[PDB]
This record gives sequence, C-alpha cells and structure tokens, in this order.
Amino acid sequence: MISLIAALAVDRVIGMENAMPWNLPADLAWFKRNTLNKPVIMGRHTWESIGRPLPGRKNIILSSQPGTDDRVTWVKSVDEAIAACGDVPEIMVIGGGRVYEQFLPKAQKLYLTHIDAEVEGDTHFPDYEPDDWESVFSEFHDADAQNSHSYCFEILERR
Ligand SMILES: NC(=O)c1ccc[n+]([C@@H]2O[C@H](COP(=O)([O-])OP(=O)(O)OC[C@H]3O[C@@H](n4cnc5c(N)ncnc54)[C@H](OP(=O)(O)O)[C@@H]3O)[C@@H](O)[C@H]2O)c1
Ligand SMILES: Nc1nc(=O)c2nc(CNc3ccc(C(=O)N[C@@H](CCC(=O)O)C(=O)O)cc3)cnc2[nH]1
Ligand SMILES: [Mn+2]
Ligand SMILES: [Mn+2]
Ligand SMILES: [Mn+2]
Ligand SMILES: [Mn+2]
Repeated sequence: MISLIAALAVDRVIGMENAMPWNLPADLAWFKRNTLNKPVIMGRHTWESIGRPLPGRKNIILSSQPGTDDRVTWVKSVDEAIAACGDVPEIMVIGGGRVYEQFLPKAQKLYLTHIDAEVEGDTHFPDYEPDDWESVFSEFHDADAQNSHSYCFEILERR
C-alpha cells in the first residue's frame, strides 16, 4: 500500500524556495510517528531540503542522476522506488510536489495536515478529486505556545 503524507498551508502551498517557512512541532511529531519504521520515498529537492537521512526509516531518493551519498538508496524511476521498498505493508511518500503528483494515482491513503497559515509559496500539493476520498480521521487543534497556527490532522482513504 502506498500512502502520501504532507502538510498544506492555505491554497495547498507546501513550500517556498525549497524550504518550509513555518514551524509546527506538533506536526513534525505527527510526521515522525506515522513514518517511523517504514520506507520513505522523496524527490531529490526534498532530500536537499531535509539535509540528512531520516533515522529509523529506509530513505529512498528519486533522481535521474547518480547518487552522491551511500547512506540512502537512490532510484531512477517510480517503479524502481516501489521495488526497493520490498514487501512492506505501507510505503510513505514524503514529497515534494513533483513526486506527490506521480504517486497520487497509486495511493490508497493520504495523511494531510491542514495549517491555517497564508504562505507565499512556489510548490503546491496536487489537486485531488474530493469524491474519490473518504475522511476516516480528523482532529483539530488550536494554536498554542509551541504551535503558532491552528492545524487539522486528517487521514483520507481512497473509496
Ligand atoms: N509541506 C510538505 O509536506 C512538504 C513535503 C515535501 C516537500 N516539501 C517542499 O516541496 C518542495 C520540493 O518539491 P519539488 O516539486 O520542487 O521537488 P521534489 O518532488 O522533491 O523533487 C523533484 C526531483 O526529484 C527527482 N524525480 C522526481 N520524479 C522522478 C522520477 N520519476 N524519476 C527520476 N527522478 C525523479 C528529480 O530529480 P533530478 O533533477 O535529480 O532528476 C526531480 O527534479 C520544497 O519546498 C520542500 O520544502 C513540502
Ligand atoms: N505532515 C508533514 N509535515 C511536514 O512538515 C512534512 N515535511 C516533509 C518534508 N520536510 C521535512 C523536513 C524535516 C524533517 C525532519 O527532520 N523530521 C524529523 C523530525 C524531528 C525534528 O527535526 O524535530 C524526523 O525524524 O522525522 C522531515 C521532513 C514531508 N512530509 C511532511 N509531512
Ligand atoms: Mn521503467
Ligand atoms: Mn514483492
Ligand atoms: Mn488543506
Ligand atoms: Mn494562522
């Protein structure tokens, strides 16, 4: 099973200048809990944005060009990325925009954080047909001293 996990600001913005400008520790904790001990697939730009391997996960990087770091697994196509995960129950695709576009048709589950923040950005999460997805979990949180915006955790499953 393939799942996508992302955090979206207003208008589905996910990034600006290869960075995420907000800081929501609660959302990073949610990301870690839902990805630990699973393989994660990312594109090369997101790998450079993160800057280091994510511990406790098999890190698979999509790039057309040879890898430059043997701490992670480099693959050259979607089918190769899936094969490199092996026979696991759940594969997590962690972006960015181009990678999300390619895996969305193959995904059965979306883990979305909706952040109440207006961000000028240059990368967006793909348009997804709402009729195709059922919301199976949602949890709203007001802003607090650690998290400066309100946010909504949602899990959607393909109908
Ligand atoms: N808010 C969130 O949840 C979230 C999550 C992830 C990322 N982001 C943000 O998203 C932005 C990065 O997104 P992006 O769309 O620019 O880049 P991306 O999807 O991370 O990376 C695209 C790169 O991945 C490689 N790639 C993708 N598909 C491939 C394929 N089928 N075969 C081979 N290589 C492939 C190519 O690398 P080569 O040019 O090396 O071939 C391509 O240029 C940043 O702002 C980051 O902070 C946000
Ligand atoms: N829900 C969600 N929120 C995000 O911010 C997010 N970000 C990305 C891409 N960017 C990043 C950047 C840093 C780390 C990272 O360092 N994660 C640590 C958290 C510990 C910490 O730095 O506080 C990890 O171990 O997972 C992960 C993804 C992909 N999916 C996401 N999904
Ligand atoms: Mn092929
Ligand atoms: Mn198999
Ligand atoms: Mn949203
Ligand atoms: Mn806000």
